[PDB]
Amino acid sequence: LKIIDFRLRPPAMGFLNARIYTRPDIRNRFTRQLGFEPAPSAEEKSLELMFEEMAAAGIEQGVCVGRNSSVLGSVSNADVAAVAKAYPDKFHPVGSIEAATRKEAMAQMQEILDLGIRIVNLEPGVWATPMHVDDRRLYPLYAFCEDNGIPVIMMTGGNAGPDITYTNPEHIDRVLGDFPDLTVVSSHGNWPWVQEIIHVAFRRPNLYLSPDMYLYNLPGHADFIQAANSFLADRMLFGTAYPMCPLKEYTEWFLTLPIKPDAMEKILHGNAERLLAQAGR
Amino acid sequence: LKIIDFRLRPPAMGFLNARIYTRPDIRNRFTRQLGFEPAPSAEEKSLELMFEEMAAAGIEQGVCVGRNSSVLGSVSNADVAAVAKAYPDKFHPVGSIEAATRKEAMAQMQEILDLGIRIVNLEPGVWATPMHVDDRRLYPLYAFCEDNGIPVIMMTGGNAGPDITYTNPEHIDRVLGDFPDLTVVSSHGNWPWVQEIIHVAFRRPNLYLSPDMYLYNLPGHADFIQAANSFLADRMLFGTAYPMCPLKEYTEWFLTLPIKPDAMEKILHGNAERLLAQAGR
Amino acid sequence: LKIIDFRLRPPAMGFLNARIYTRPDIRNRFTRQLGFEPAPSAEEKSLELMFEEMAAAGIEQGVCVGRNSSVLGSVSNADVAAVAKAYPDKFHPVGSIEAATRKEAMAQMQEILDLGIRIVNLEPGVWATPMHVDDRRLYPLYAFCEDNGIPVIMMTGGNAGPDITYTNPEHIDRVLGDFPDLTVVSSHGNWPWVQEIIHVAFRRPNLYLSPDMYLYNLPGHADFIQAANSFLADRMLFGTAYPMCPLKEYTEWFLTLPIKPDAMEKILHGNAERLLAQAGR
Repeated sequence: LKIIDFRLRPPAMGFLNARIYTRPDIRNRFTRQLGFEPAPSAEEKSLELMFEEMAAAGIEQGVCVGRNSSVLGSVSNADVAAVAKAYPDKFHPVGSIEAATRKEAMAQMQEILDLGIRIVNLEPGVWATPMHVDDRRLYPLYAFCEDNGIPVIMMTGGNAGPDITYTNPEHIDRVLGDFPDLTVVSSHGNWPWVQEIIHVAFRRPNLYLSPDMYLYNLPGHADFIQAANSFLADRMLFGTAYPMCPLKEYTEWFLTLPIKPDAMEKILHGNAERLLAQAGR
Repeated sequence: LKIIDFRLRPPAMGFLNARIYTRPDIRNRFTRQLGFEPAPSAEEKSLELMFEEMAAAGIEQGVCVGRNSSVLGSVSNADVAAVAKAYPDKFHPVGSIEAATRKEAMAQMQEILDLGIRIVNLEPGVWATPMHVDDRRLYPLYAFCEDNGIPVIMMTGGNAGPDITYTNPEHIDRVLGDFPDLTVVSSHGNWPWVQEIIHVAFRRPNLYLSPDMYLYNLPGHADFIQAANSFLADRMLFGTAYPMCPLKEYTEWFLTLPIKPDAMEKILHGNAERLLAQAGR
Repeated sequence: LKIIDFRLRPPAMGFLNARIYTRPDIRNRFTRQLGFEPAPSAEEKSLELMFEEMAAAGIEQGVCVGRNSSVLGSVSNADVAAVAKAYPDKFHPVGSIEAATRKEAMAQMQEILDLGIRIVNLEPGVWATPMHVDDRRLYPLYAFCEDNGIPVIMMTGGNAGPDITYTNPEHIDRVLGDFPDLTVVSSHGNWPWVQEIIHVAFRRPNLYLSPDMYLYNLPGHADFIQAANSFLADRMLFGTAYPMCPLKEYTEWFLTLPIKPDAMEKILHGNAERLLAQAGR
């Protein structure tokens, strides 16, 4: 069974400078509140061990999302691209845009493209100056992405901003209605507003959902499964959010879920492959 | 079992002019995404066939809900009155309004009254000028309907407006708070905000819920059924939203639902008969 | 096995003046609508009968939340204090604040503490001038409470204000994020926004939930129980909202809920004991 993890941050090179690795104290309370044990690979910061766990889980590849902050938290687009160039058979790079002016944003897009990266990630709720995903300032970016067939990963669930308004489902819904041909992946699946986001995905045929860590024993779990077994078969994406969840435990739990066999295949790898193939252009 | 369907738009007269019938390609996509096959009578645009399916489903009467929408189609109130008077044993007419100003709204309300029609439907999120149901401009209309004991159907679930803010339960809650003696039916049951609408109904004793098609295999199903088995027994309405759902298949599915038998009877006919009594004044 | 009821308004003293006892007919709609019969001690307003029902239910103590409303009636802080000192093995007093001005609040907080009360309750949605719990004007109050280790109870669930925006989880989520070491108990558990408030409790470690009456056969019931059995075992508080619910029927139902024993004892008494220890300093 082929598995592609849509949120997987390796303990490798520039990623060891991220908060998920420099502050394991914070990451571990989160992993533990979810009901899991910290992966040994993440505890030890061992890429070697991570590869072993990937293998034992059945995960062939990963989608590596950074943070292009330029601050201490950062893992630059250059560094995500170095990781992918070092294990090209294992990690797909995603470029993140983190920008004050629209000129900076397009200078960063220029660099992302030149690095051979083709999927962009936006997390505007965690920027130095936070904004909502439907902020007027982000609209030139979406127009560019839509006109160029570029898929956009946007953080609209979990701790997507300084407070819960940053996951309110009105913000992504505005964006999808105003860019009806733009491919959007909501990372964390817009959790916890699951009732609402199922309706959004129902209405907005371009929206993919990746609940990741938040599918595990939390509100909305039933709703996601129910939708995966109907209209959302082709628009849901397996993901662990590793290192937040351990690879082996999470994947082997996901594999027992009451999802119909052809939808399982799409959620595990087919939907991702389709996304990646669209990006490649 | 007597059964009154609270949302039916038969393939007759003006109703054939609405996008529900003029774009069956769009409608049938929605019907199949929900998990149904299109009604043959709707495919054929045939009243004969519609009556036969109604009889085969065990549905005695239908509430013919007007629509006036500059995008979605317009069916005149004169036609809604004419369909009902041609089949007075089968059909209860509901008039609709599309207005940009309060006087435009009151003139249309008066036309509707003059035609013999005693209930009004409002779908302001799909008007020429889209508005929230708690728009200031609707308030003098609500005061009139409250003062005269006129029940009001309002669309505040599903695709009620350009984006998901037009289903946010804050809008219908304000109305009920400002017009505490007004009978309101929420068409589509304010879906997807299903945890919240049950609270609105708990608090506001004159709110009725008719989730219709959005009951089927979607989030909130369990919440609706639980309330139906409790305080909402008196205030939920069976409706199919035909031609979005086939009469026969929807009704048979509905009749297998775990809803206590005394509640099932009120929901299938008792609750609507009390509403139609009230509109009888 | 010891039960501490986190919300119990006994039929004595000043409490006899609240709208929960002066309007039995409103109360009783909420009670029967939930599915209970009114407690015989509430009907008669007999304290001695309440003590009988309390012991029959197994409840050892109750937290007496005073109301300082012009919308829901009044029991002054002196009265709450008098109930507790007349029944010191049975009642824990909670002080409430209703004020326009910062200086008015600070003087009420001074009297609360002079009366020997160590917990404060805030229900600003029901003041003569309703405000949200994150209104700028409450921030000085929260700052004092956080610096002084005083636990704050705030009503952010149920009929918390004029309309459902007064329970939107964005409001308590701001207060918890701006006062990360303030102990907050959400009375009514911010129902109906149960998917949302679970994420909020997940994210904000100082939040305690007390859904009380709203845990009964209503949406979010399973979201609450699921979190009680995991990360919220230490942060959930049993309570009946007596006289809104009968003590014996509610407690018997509650005791049979699928909650593991170590989590069950915390929710029944251990968490409330910890809060009371905190308030005792």
